[PDB]
Amino acid sequence: QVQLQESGGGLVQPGGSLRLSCAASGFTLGYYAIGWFRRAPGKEREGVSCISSSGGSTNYADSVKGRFTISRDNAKNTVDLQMNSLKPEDTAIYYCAAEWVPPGYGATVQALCNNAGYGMEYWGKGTQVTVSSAA
Amino acid sequence: IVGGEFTEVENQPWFAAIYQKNKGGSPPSFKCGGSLISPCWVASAAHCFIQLPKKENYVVYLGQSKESSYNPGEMKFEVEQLILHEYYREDSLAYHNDIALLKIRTSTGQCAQPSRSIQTIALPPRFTDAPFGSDCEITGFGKESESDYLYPKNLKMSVVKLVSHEQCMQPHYYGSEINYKMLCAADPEWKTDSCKGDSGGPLICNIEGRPTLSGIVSWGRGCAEKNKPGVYTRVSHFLDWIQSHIG
Ligand SMILES: NC(=[NH2+])c1ccc(N)cc1
Repeated sequence: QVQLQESGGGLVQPGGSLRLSCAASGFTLGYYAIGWFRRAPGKEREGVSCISSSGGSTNYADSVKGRFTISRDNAKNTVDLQMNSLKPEDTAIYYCAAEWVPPGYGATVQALCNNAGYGMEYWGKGTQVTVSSAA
Repeated sequence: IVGGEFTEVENQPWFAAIYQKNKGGSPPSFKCGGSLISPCWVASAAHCFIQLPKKENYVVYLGQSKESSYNPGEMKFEVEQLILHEYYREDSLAYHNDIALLKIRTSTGQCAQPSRSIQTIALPPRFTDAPFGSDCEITGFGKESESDYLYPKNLKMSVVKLVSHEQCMQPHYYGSEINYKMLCAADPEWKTDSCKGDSGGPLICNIEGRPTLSGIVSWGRGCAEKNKPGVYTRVSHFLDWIQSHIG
């Protein structure tokens, strides 16, 4: 009965901003590192941005540095992704995924993010972000 | 693991953390240590799995280190085969045939790929063991004291010395509850030793100047208790068994 659910998808003007949210039910999201991953039309799934369970460590794809901001609220059981200065290239399905990082590793969530998300335990159904002049 | 150092990215790269799954989205619980003897095979202790011998209950982690970045794609493994020795039995204090094999794969069906942080460990030649008095090293996340309840956060390693059966089978040691399919090891100063939660983990000896899995942490009365060594499953007497379940 474990569920991850993304929300915030939609259609925004290039240069505009958009906020995504990942909510959990059936478990405590706060024990888990969370990644936001996206699949664009034609390309393969890529790590957008990641955050550790306590929130101390983050990772950003070079594509989104300074534009995207990941955060979380372990009281409210959520993780957020703030997307500013959106570009057409950001158009994709955005997924939220959750993975428990065992003790005995580095503090970093860098490898958690650069590897297209293979092995991440839990996944949301995904939500659509489209950036176009059609907005 | 009482009285040692903390390990690093190229120390004990064969070490495997074996976790038991909890129901729901509860994080799993650390259950035992283990050794990567083949890219697809981890050796551990049977007594670790006897309560829940179904493979679905476990997940294996590799490449643990404070300087290693966790990658679930390469470092997390499901267990596609769980093999316990068929004549595993529990005695008053000792385990018999305390050995198990776990066949592991990643989420994409791959085996362990070698790296700075993940290596296999060599099995011994048949019926060959280092001489008694050799320095072997032990490794784990187990208690750092017999009395301590807290488990440590990061991987420890220490050095013990092999103890002869004749010395080990003395009454004020373990008497007749030691057989030759076991290996005893201790600190001559009785200050360092493996402990609760090191079970299934490696005993690494040199054989021909080659690091070798000579033992599997199996049991002991207390931890680092004077006159009381750690008892290990003697891998050299189980090779036929191991290579009958693999190949
Ligand atoms: N080395 C020991 N005294 C020992 C090893 C394993 C174990 N389960 C308990 C004690």
